[PDB]
Amino acid sequence: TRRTIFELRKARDRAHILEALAVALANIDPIIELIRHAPTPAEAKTALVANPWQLGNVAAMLERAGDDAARPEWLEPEFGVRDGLYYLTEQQAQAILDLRLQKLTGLEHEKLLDEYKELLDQIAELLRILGSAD
Amino acid sequence: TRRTIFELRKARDRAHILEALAVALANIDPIIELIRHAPTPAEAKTALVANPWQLGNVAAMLERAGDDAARPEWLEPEFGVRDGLYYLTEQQAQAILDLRLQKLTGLEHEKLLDEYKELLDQIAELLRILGSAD
Amino acid sequence: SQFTLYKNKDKSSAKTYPYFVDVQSDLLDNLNTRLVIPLTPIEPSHLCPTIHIDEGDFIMLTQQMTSVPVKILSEPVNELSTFRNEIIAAIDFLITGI
Amino acid sequence: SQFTLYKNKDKSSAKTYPYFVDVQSDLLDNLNTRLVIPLTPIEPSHLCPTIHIDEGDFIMLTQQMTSVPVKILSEPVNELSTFRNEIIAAIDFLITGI
Ligand SMILES: [Cl-]
Ligand SMILES: [Cl-]
Repeated sequence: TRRTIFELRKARDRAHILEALAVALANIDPIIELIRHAPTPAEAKTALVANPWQLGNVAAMLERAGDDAARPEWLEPEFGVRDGLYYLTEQQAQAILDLRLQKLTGLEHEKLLDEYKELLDQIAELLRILGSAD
Repeated sequence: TRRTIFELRKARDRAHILEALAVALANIDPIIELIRHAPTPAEAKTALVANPWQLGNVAAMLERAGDDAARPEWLEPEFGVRDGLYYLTEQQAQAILDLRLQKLTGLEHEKLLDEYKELLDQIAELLRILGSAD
Repeated sequence: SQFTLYKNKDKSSAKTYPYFVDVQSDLLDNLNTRLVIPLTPIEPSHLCPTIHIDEGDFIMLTQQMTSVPVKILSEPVNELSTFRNEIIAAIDFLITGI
Repeated sequence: SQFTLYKNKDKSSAKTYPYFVDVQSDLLDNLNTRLVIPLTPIEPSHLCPTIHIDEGDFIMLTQQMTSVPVKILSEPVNELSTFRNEIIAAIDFLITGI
């Protein structure tokens, strides 16, 4: 414990960013359309947050853990996975805008999903460690 | 001088990278499709180099200087503008792969084209300054 | 903290480099070091963003970016998150040439 | 030159930091400084790539990246461009959290 809470938090914080990237890659066609239509980075970020995104392949991955296990405790209820859609925070939209094109290639996409999947398993175990005395 | 050459060389070097990005932006739909299809970054680079690209609006920009005025001296003839088509180097392909999604927004796109245009102006000027005594 | 501006306490260099900005992602705050960029008073725009804040007017010397011990970050005075895009673009320029 | 590996000539630090890699774009070679990343012998994977080369087995300490005078890049021994992807990814993680 205490070490456990630190670990769980760090895993969720990292998973939270990867989750947004994975959702973006699952919707890359309309994501880039939306970005190209935006006159500025600020407006692209606003447009990314304005409407939710379909989960696509991420839906199946979330089955690797109980409901909302990857969700940071500090995340407000209006964000994250909600009824089959994903509601991005501004920080997540900024991570999407910071993706390099090379990240779209098959192996880079798979590597990102591999890290996110591994984190979900890591998170579920850290949770299981709790676990402890009530 | 002996320093006019120095400036012309670095204007051409910077313009060479921006020119690849300009050609990519003029072809953004097929560029993205190519990169997504590629199973690896190495294969994306290969595919980017392997086929000529339409100049689009870059052809009109190239009128801001003489024929091949922005072409680096070290650049092999198999690369660059050949018969109205653009032949990228591996280094140029990597620059395209290094682009962040945020560079596709309207103002970021325009800022890149404006610097490319500015360099074409500088280059064309540094050229005529050469001559000067023979 | 990412984009937090810190007062340089080393009296020797504090005159030319009075402040520095943490540019390290908060996901790595477990590290005992921070990547920072020094600011210098205005006494290449793409590499060295000009910074106008309440503390004064500075050039961000992105090429003099360096890693420092986290204990050096004891005196936060401002935050530069509105400059995020300029700062990242300058770092990208230094490394990828774009 | 970008991705060239240089020998650390400082006897006091050469044991723990035998080499450093230039990660600065060649388009900025006019600068009198270079952004470099030190290597340390093996004896956070995404942040600190493992580097197996003829010189030995190292970890790139991306977080300890620093700006150095160009004059100390006097002894190049290798070239790490096949590691470009890993190097850029590590820097992106350090700064953008990607
Ligand atoms: Cl809502
Ligand atoms: Cl302010």
